[PDB]
Amino acid sequence: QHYLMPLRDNFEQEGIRNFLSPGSVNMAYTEYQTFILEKLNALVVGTDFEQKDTKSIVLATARDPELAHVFNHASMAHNNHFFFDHLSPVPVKMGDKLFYHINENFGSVDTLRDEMIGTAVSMFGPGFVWLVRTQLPGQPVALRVMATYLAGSPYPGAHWRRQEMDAQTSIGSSPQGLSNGQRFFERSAAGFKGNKLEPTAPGGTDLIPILCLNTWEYAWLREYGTGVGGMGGKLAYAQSWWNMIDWAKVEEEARLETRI
Amino acid sequence: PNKPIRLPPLKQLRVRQANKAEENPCIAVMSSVLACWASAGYNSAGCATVENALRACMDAPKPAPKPNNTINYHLSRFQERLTQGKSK
Amino acid sequence: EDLPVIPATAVERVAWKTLEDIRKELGEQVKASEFARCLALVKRLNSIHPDLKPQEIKDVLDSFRRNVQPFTNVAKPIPIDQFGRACGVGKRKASSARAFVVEGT
Amino acid sequence: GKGRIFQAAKVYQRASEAAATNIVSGLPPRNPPLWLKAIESIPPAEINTRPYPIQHSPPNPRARKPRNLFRPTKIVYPEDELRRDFYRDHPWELARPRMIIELDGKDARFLDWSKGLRQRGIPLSGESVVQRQLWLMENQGMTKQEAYDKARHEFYKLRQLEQMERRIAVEEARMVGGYFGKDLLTVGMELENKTYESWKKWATTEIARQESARASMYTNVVDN
Amino acid sequence: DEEALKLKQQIEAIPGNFKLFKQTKAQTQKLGAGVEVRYIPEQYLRNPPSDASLEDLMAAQAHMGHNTSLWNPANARYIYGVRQGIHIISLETTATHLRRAARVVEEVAYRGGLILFVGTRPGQRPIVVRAAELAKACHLFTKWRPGTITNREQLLGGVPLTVVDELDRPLSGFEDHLHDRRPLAPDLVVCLNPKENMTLLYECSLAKIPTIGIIDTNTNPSWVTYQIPANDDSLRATALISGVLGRAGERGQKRRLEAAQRGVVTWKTPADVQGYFELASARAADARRR
Amino acid sequence: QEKASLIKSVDWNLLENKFKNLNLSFILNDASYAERNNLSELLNKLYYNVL
RNA sequence: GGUUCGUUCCAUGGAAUUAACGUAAACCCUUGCUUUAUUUGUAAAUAUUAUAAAGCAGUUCACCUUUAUAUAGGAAAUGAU
Ligand SMILES: [K+]
Ligand SMILES: [Mg+2]
Ligand SMILES: [Mg+2]
Ligand SMILES: [Mg+2]
Repeated sequence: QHYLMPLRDNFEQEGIRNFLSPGSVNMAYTEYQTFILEKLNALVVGTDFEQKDTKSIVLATARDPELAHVFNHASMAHNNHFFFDHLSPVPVKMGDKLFYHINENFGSVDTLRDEMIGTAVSMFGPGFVWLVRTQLPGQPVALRVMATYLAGSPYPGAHWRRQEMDAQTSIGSSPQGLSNGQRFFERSAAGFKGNKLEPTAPGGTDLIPILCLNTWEYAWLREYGTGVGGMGGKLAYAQSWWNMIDWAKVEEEARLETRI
Repeated sequence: PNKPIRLPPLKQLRVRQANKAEENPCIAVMSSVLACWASAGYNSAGCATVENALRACMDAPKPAPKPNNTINYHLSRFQERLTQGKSK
Repeated sequence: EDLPVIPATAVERVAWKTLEDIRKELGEQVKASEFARCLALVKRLNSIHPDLKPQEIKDVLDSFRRNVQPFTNVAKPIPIDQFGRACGVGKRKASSARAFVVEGT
Repeated sequence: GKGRIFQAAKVYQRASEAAATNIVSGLPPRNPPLWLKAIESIPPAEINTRPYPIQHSPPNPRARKPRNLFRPTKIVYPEDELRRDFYRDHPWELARPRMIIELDGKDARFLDWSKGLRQRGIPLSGESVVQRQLWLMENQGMTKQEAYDKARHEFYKLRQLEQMERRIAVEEARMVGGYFGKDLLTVGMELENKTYESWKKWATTEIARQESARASMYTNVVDN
Repeated sequence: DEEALKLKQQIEAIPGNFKLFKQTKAQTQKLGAGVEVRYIPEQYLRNPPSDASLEDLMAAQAHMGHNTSLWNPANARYIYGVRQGIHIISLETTATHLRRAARVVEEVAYRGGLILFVGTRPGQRPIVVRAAELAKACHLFTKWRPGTITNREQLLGGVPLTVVDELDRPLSGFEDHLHDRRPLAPDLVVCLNPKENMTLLYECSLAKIPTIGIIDTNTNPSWVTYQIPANDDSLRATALISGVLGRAGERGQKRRLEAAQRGVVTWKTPADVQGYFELASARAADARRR
Repeated sequence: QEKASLIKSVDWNLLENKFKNLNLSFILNDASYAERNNLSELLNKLYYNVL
């Protein structure tokens, strides 16, 4: 059975000093993750996924319309830990190679800072904000930001449940509504028929999630509260999160090609 | 009604003619020709269309032999298991 | 086994040794069925990508190559004399002819 | 006598005597086989001795001349009668696949049936209802029917939630831009088409074939 | 042109994608939660167990006997009962007999004995070969040629041999002995399917060779010396038994070689090689005198 | 091996296949290697010389 | 049990593993081709009949079909040769 694993640097017992109190990290990971695994175990209690990894379940149950509920828990248990793992105990200085490459794709570190933070609040819903590494067969290693909804997988193999745009406030009668609507139908029809919309290299090497940001309610609703009057809230949570990013690990997981 | 018995121990569980015996098709056309002569006549016109079919049959090339049936090989694998055993 | 493979149509044609060659070099009587499955491994290991293929498999695959060259016997073409007469030779059961064919009437 | 004299159990007794003395009288016996001393103190077990097998059920006491006294008996438990009652009331519960391939055999170590139907390691199936029923019927002193109702209703409330998740999980995914593949209903219909077409080819071929038999019955070779 | 040129790019991009895919597989493959992997199909080969418990034997289907109709009442001593129309072999009888054979395979290897693991079935080749590696024995995964023991002089005629000392390192000077010496015979055979090959087990009883076999409900238990009541038709129960017996031989060879380093040989020269020594001295005596 | 047959293959070591033009002019006229003109040098590379 | 001109070949058998002879292969004549030699044979000739030493060649390649996936077979003036 899938069991909980300790966090990176004892965040469960002590928790990050200036980001999340130990009581919050306790309810965020030790209690919630345990709840998800308890539900996940019961779903794969007697199936082939009884010994498979969360990521292996995410890719295997991505398109299956009958295993969508199993994908949520598997995709949620993965993204949740993917977020806490990248957090560092203390501030880390951004690497030269990483810092120099970010400026080529976003212009400056402050541009990417306000983009991910802004994208989180602009979503007005639970999900995850990712910093993806886009590398096509011939194109250079280009970075970009992707915002997933409740339980969305940024991996290319799980493109069936990316959940980027809400189909409630993005499909209407306006020019942008019609355009978004066609895409929503073009994907569903193609996906159902099996046709591939965008080519992807084998092995799912096109996109490699480097950094993540958990914007769910349970993560910050206790530490920073609702955020009435601008004091605290989801906005402050995202801002404070920018001070504990393990840029060292983020740089390693990027695996940028030597271009300096 | 009783069910099929368990065969006694045999020397070999096989079928004599595995692949069916093909019958010469032109022999059937000849029988039709001989039928016309019996009823219509020999130097008649009703057997014209039938006599022509008999000439076209013997002219056409005979078919090719079919691949042998592998029934007897599988019968030899399950003999001791299906029957009482092998005797010799 | 985890290394990638190459589609069959992109695998260079190789002349593998036959059942008789293995029997002779090994001095044994290897069953055709047991060798048929051993040859499949040779064809499978040959599908590995060249750049990724290791040096161990390369040497093991070089011992199964058949270096047999059939004898070449190319007939000589019939020349044409300066005057334009070609000499063809034909025989039938007792005799031998020599026809000198030229452009004419 | 189609059998052969197998002396595999006396390889030591035989080898021990052949190695005690030398064939060439007047010389010491050569060293024995390397295995003679290894199994010196490991004799074989007694084979071919029919004992009274374990009796898994009270044997018939009224029998005065009982037979089959050396026949292994059937293993029957109190659960066998409950499994038959449940699965007969829920025949389609057998369609739900169940794996009978054990991983390490240590599955009955985490099964505490005083908690509920949901246990660690095993899936929620007709067995969990049986094991839960047997517990209540024995520990709580409930009757077969009483325990059956209680354990049976807990099974439904858990299965209902399973079917509700599939529906909502899909509907919830499309509200945020989540598309899926071909459902089982569509795939099932496409397969029937490929099979129905093959049947159509077989029907038209045989139908035409029967026409020849109907025309061949009568004779019209004269061409009157 | 542009069609076949695509393959050139893909074929050339496999190395890069493979390396990148291998690196990425080490980053996010294990992040969600720890999986309690308690069974892998290829676990009895990569790391077989030293001793098999009742849970391991049961999980490996080592108790599934044949149909009640197809049974040998001789081996009614290892049957526990009847279920699903088959005979259920006692899990305790299978463990006690398996632990005994492990003690036999261990001592024979401790005395420098030649063991032979014989399993001749479609999928029993990797199991027997792995067991032999551990126990430093010989393997056999094809039809045993009748007469390889009783008629070994002919069958195993041209097969080469070698003479080794206490520490299994070859000795020089036995060139003339390896040409007149007759072929070897296994000091212990371990058959994984005695019901199939009875010609091998008969040559062992006819040549006074101990044997170990997996006796199924329909197998005659009088064909081997040490029976192992278990299911021989299961490919998962045979890999467990072979692993145990394989580890036994390994543990036996370790003691033998570890004792040789201390100048303690656990075996004496066989009779065959012993006779050659006496003849050597006789021929050497002539050189001394003459 | 005693009863095994032989596969018909060209033996390029034979003196007939090595030089398809047996004329010493072509063989020695710097066909492939240079300054092997001496007939003795050519023979030494084909026969085992005792001297 | 299949297959083969063939106890040929493959598979298999609770007994097989092998040796000799016949068989097969090879040999002589004959057939196409290459190189060699040109008299007493050849009109001429830049070599082509003949003479005769050696070497190569087949069911080989292509096409069609193919069992247990192990061993292959068919088509015969309108594929090559
Ligand atoms: K000539
Ligand atoms: Mg059996
Ligand atoms: Mg034979
Ligand atoms: Mg002959």
